[PDB]
Amino acid sequence: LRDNIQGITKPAIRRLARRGGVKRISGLIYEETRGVLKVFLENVIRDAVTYTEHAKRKTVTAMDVVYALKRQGRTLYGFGG
Amino acid sequence: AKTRSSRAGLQFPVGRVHRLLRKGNYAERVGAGAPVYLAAVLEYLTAEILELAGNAARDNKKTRIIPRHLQLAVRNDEELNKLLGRVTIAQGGVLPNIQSVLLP
Amino acid sequence: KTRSSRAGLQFPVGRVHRLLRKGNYAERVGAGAPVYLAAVLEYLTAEILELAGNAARDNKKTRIIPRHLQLAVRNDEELNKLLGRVTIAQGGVLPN
Amino acid sequence: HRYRPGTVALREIRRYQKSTELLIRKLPFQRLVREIAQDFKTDLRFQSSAVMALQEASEAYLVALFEDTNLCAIHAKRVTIMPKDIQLARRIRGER
Amino acid sequence: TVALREIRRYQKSTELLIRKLPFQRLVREIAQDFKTDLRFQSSAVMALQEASEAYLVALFEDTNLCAIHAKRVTIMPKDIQLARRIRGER
Amino acid sequence: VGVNLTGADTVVFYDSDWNPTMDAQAQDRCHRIGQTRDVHIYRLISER
Amino acid sequence: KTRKESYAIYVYKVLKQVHPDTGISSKAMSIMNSFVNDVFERIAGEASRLAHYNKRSTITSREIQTAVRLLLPGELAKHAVSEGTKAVTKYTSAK
Amino acid sequence: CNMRTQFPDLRLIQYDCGKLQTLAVLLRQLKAEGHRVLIFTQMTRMLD
DNA sequence: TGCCTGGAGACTAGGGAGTAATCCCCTTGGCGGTTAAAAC
DNA sequence: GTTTTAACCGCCAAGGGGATTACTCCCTAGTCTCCAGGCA
Repeated sequence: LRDNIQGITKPAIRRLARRGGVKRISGLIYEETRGVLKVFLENVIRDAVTYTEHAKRKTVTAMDVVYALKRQGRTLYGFGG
Repeated sequence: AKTRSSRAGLQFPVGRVHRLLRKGNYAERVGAGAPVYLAAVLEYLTAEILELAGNAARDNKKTRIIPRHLQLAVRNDEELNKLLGRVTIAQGGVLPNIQSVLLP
Repeated sequence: KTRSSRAGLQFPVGRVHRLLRKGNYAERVGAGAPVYLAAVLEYLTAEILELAGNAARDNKKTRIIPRHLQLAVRNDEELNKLLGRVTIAQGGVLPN
Repeated sequence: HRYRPGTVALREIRRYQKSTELLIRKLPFQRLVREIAQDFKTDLRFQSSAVMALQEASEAYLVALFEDTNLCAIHAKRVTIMPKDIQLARRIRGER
Repeated sequence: TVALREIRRYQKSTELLIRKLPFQRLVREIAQDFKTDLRFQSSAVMALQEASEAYLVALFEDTNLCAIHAKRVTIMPKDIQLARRIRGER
Repeated sequence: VGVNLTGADTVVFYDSDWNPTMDAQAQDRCHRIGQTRDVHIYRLISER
Repeated sequence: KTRKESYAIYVYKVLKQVHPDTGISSKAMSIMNSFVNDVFERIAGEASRLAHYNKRSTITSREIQTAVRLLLPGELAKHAVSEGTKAVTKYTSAK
Repeated sequence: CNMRTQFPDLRLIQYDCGKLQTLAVLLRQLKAEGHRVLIFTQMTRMLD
């Protein structure tokens, strides 16, 4: 597993922008968005892994991600709790 | 045997709310009317959000409420939008909003 | 023999234990939880106080004033993140 | 026949705002999540629900960030979104 | 020239920029609607002034960033509107 | 199944498949109709 | 095979009270359950903090009323307080 | 060149696999008798 | 400086390990197509 | 508009996890009494 940030695809970022209402997109937006998503995922996943490690588990459950997001201030509905 | 929800006239469980308040470590003691008040407030908020969700569902010629309807209901009502400002609804989408300058 | 001295700390492990018990955090508080909490609080206090004292030395002063604490918090990135949503009375803001 | 620039973009804007489906392929996101997590702890297994929750949160975050970026672009009298727009949105939001 | 000197002077200082008596009158006027015959501790009004001035300085910084992004030095009300809209306080 | 390798007359299986049907298809690649020579199948197996 | 307490039946009852004809899906019901749990946690925590500030050892109707006033926006808070006081008055009258 | 870099002998490919030795014998016999051989393997690296 | 309050000193019941069992469920290399999102 | 390729299904193998629910049981907290010293 290496260089997986390229999995966030240019059409995918374009689709997300279109959902956000963007009409025209510069060519340098894709790298910036990849970096921003990398940072956000790093924070959320670190918190979730801490929660899973506290329970002496080896599987990251959806409840752990929900707790991590709630701690970050981004409470998510529909996945329990 | 008559339930406390029946006495209070509510649909949400007063007994369950009382047990949750006692077991949640909020205070040493929990008053008798606290579960009733909390259940009433929860029922009112559920009624508001469900009324708006059902109104959204009827506009789409659909009988069952899907999460998109709940998202539309929450975001279209300013007070509920403020209440659930930092909340993400799974499979909720976003409101249709295209800025005026972008239109031809 | 003091429990704080037994743990080798300066903060009141006994007071921290009483606050954890009286507070409604849990129905049971372990023996090592107050010691750990006191150690963490003491380390954070020592860090912010060292930075504030360095700021006071840089200003040719002998007392830590709220301005020195503000400068110490905002200059250290980790402490700035920890106290990001915190306003310090009579502290001002960083030069720019 | 050839649509003038901007018409297809608005059409797909309307299409993607009508729907609620996820916009990122699930397998690339799963690999990205596993790649990010292996640094923090090796031999970690992700439930499918956890990955779906992460994807939903990330997509919502990116959509809101793009809304802020588009508002930044309309400010300063533009239509295209540029990296400076994302940077300004993030800085005003309190990130970085 | 004078603007930069004024910036440095107020940037180094820590005293409250808003006058105390007008702010106390404003606080009491705002509180009048919520409850009648309200008494205020002096520390309460000082805390309100500290919070309000910190909030305004942070907002002005975000609006300056918004103005610079528009290739302008002057700050305009649209900058305040965008700062609050992006921050989420709208 | 569209490959018509009737030119050869010997098949050597370097390794054996778990499914004998796949080996049968590999053999039939050369043993099919229209082939005018005897076909010999050699299977190589490592001892123990 | 274990009990999992949820507000599904109560949310369905309230939905039938409001819209006798409409229904609700599993994801929407999960979202509603999460919303009820979140609002319950908010109000309970605010009430606990209010009790702690005033050096009170109990959570009463006053604490939850103040919590609802603090949390909910204007019209929502006013109607919620009306509903709660109606509920508590009826509960006391029924004894 | 010989004093500058040393490559593994191509002979050691057959020496490291008994299948290759047996297949060398079998293929030499088959070419002597005048046949054509199909070699089937499950792995493409084995093809290399 | 005069306290309250944190600290020994004895019981005591239960929360939280250990320890099965027990049920659920894929798990992973290398292969071979084959479309529809990407890429150009 | 034209070309690439990578999600994704299928395979073929032998059993292993790895979170859950019941028993037991034993440290370890809580509760109470008394006291002196830490601190406001």
